[PDB]
Amino acid sequence: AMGSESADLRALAKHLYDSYIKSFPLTKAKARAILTGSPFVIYDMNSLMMGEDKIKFKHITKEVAIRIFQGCQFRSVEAVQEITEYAKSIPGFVNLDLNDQVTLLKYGVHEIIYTMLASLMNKDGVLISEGQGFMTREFLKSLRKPFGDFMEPKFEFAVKFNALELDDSDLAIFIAVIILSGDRPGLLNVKPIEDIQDNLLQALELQLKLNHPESSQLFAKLLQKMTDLRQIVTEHVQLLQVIKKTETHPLLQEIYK
Amino acid sequence: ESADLRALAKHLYDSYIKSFPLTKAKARAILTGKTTDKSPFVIYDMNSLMMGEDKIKQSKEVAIRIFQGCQFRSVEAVQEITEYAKSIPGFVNLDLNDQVTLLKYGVHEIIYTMLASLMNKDGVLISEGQGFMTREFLKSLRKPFGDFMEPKFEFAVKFNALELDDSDLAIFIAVIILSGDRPGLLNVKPIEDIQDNLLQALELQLKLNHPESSQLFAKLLQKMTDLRQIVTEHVQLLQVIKKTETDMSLHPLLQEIYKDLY
Ligand SMILES: CCc1ccc(CCOc2ccc(C[C@@H]3SC(=O)NC3=O)cc2)nc1
Repeated sequence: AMGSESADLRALAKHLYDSYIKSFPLTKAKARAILTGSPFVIYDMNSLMMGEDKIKFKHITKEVAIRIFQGCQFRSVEAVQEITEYAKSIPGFVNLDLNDQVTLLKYGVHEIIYTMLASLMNKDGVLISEGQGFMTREFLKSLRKPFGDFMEPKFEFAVKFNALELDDSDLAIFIAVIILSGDRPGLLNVKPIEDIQDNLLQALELQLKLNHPESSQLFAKLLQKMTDLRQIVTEHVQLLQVIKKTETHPLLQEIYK
Repeated sequence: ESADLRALAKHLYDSYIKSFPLTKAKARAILTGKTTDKSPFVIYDMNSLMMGEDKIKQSKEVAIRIFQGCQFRSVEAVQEITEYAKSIPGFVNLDLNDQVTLLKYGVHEIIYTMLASLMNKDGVLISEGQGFMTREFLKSLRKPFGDFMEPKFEFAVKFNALELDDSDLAIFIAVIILSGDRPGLLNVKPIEDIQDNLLQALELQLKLNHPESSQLFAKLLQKMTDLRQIVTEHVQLLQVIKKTETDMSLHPLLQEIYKDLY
């Protein structure tokens, strides 16, 4: 029995890494290799126009700021399905009450999207179209109000988050901790979700201790980032309030809400 | 790959349960009175219709009010079906125009597939299982509405004879959505490749769940011919209705679906 707890936690961590690799083809490791230095760079309106020829976008059915926002929504819809697939491989998740599964995902996917978005970001821009393109932070910032300000807070979060230097094996456990959050509103069976999250937290803590021995209290630091993810999501939900009440297919509208 | 196809089948069943509150299993339980709950209210004539509208809980003429009730149920189903479609692996990665086309052309085929789950040869469950409207009452409605539901009943009787359950239907409805022959599709092969995988998953599901049912896979695919004819004939009936009725306020969602459809 000596060492068996450790071994079980490392086995869970490896299981989550392996499934994360299957659910998310464009890993942080691959993204960082692209970002450090080939993708087509969109750095202004003109290069965005030629970018449309070099890259086949799937969301084009208008004004440039609106098309970019719709492109981001298309990608987020794809990410919801990748995250839902990944969640099925979190031990315990599929055996939960079906309604609680839906609830956990409804509230979890946005926090996860912005966590994983940081893997594709550096301080100067973001990979798009599976690494085929790179859009500068400055170009996004330049878009007309209120679209100039919709990606900037995500960049702010990502620069700080990426300074933790987490890798894919760390993130796989962290995103599972996020999904198994017992405090989402409307959950029927809270105790089993907390039990699963307890074991995931143990696994995350041991993973960070072994992978980042030089990083004092990285576990605590990473848990604290949950306050900023929740801030980012809340703030982002408010901005989606504006866009639907100041800006402007019926099936298309259905696909997304 | 066997385990991949079983994992696909289980994923679709789960998302089907998440997306469709009134399953065939529940519809069947109500139809045969097997669990708790009080029997549904039976509407078999004009007097029982009048009272059913009082107990079960805005045109004035009866045939139009029933037709509009069917339209409202359809809008609801479209919302459930589109929610389901997003869960089909690969669907949301398609060109967005093709996503819209697949839903435009698939949604009624699925509506009539799942309508069969609420039908027997004598009538159809309505209002979330709180009512049961008889087939003979529906056939009594004035022209051209006495012919509205009858072809759907003819389909349901033949389709229900296949004895599918919800786990079978979840894969079947995904096969319907991922049809590469819809008019106006831009990227056909990505859709066909997905449907190919769904067809492999459906074939294995039928062989495991229905080992004694010879050629059930083929017989189920043959019902796709019958579903297409129900939809195209329903569009025909809509053209007759346009000529026989005064204003028909059609829900805008149905307006877009029907726009330039057959
Ligand atoms: C209380 C009136 C009533 C309530 C629901 C049903 C059962 C539903 O049968 C249906 C029949 C047709 C549809 C398709 C509807 S009707 C139409 O023109 N377009 C549609 O999408 C959808 C459901 N029967 C009678």
